[PDB]
Amino acid sequence: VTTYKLVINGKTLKGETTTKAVDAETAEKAFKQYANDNGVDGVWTYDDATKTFTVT
Amino acid sequence: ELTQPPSVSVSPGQTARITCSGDTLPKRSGYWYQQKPDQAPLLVINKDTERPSGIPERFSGSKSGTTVTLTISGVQAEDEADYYCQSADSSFTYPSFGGGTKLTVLGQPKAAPSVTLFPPSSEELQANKATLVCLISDFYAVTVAWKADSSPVKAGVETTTPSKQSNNKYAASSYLSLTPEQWKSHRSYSCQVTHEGSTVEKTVAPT
Amino acid sequence: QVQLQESGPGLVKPSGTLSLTCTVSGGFISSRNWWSWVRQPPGKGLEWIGEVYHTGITNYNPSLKSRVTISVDKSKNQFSLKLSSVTAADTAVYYCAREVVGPTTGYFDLWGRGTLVTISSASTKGPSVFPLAPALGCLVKDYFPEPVTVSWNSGALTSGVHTFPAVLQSSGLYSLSSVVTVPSSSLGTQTYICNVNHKPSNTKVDKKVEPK
Repeated sequence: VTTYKLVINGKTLKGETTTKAVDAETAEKAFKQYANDNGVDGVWTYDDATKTFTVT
Repeated sequence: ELTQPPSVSVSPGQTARITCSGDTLPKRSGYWYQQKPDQAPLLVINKDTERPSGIPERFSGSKSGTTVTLTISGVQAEDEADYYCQSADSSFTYPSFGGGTKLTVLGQPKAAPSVTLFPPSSEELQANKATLVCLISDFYAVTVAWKADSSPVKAGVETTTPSKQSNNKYAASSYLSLTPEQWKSHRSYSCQVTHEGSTVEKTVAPT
Repeated sequence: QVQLQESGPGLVKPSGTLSLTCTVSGGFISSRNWWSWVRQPPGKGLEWIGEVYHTGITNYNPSLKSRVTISVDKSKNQFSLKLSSVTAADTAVYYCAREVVGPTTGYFDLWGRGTLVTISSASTKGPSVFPLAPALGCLVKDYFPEPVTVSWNSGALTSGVHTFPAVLQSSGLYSLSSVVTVPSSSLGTQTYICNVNHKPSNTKVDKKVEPK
């Protein structure tokens, strides 16, 4: 297991968080739940070297 | 079952009495504990009358059959606490406590609570969740109640114990968790706050 | 002189086994006192659990009798509590206590500091934040690890700020709210943003609150 990060660049929400997952696809599902749970809907981009997601 | 009042209020300098009732009291002995907040309970009265070594002389007890009474002659601000009576149960085998009495002491001017009822946020509702927020602030022990239309709700309720604010006044909060279907299936929702026999209500409805 | 100290895990997943140990300093377990355990659920009264003598004699609360076990141990001079099949009702502050017992009476004179155990099946989780649109504030809804910190417009706005204590819901997640009272005229000009930090999940978000 490894730890991934996300950057949030939404209208009223802006910040970062982490979770732990085995693949990036499972992490993508976890961050998608978080963003939806807080109302954020945007465009997703990924960087594998930093293991960081970011939605805008 | 040991019965004592939920709250007793005083002002500095006078005599304060807390009464604990129970059937098994005469054939047994009662005991009194004081609990400062966030601390372990402290025994303050032994064998229905005896004062332990270390408690101020102003702490006396009395017994009148099925009644024990803790008396504080000349109360001070260092005694605002919670007080628990204790005895044996109906079977004389296990120790039993009472409900507990929140003894308030300081007499800064009595404050009427201010209440604000908040609707569920739009962001929360798109996540298939509903949570009503009742906020009580600037009062000087409080009870809270929820009503759907004209019926009491006793499910999905969370209450927080009062906490002192920056301005020395107390404040408390309550939450009502619902599915969004229950939020739209009722005409309104009401928060009912009872403070020293004075009750203030707030109401919300879906937009 | 004679002191009591609790120890043990402060977290047990549901259906697990709560295990606590009270250590005795400045005195021997071999006294004629009964070593008991009492608990206080947050905001509730006191609840006796059971007692033990230095010989191993036991006496348990009947409503919990099936799933309790109090053992003594003179080699390390402590006595233990083991509560199995734990539910959410067992989230409480646990006090070991010394019990003076006569032929007809029993009472507690010496108490330990007390330790809190929280029965939750949960995982470090970034808190979801929702705006309470106006008095105004933010709602922090679902985070398991306890310490969460709330500031308002950085460390600038500190007049009339109240952050309420956290509450443990049915799901095992914590929730709290932080409110501020502001003038009903400063709505148009001032832009308000609430800052929430959760050190364990490593979350740091800012939410802007605007009446709709």
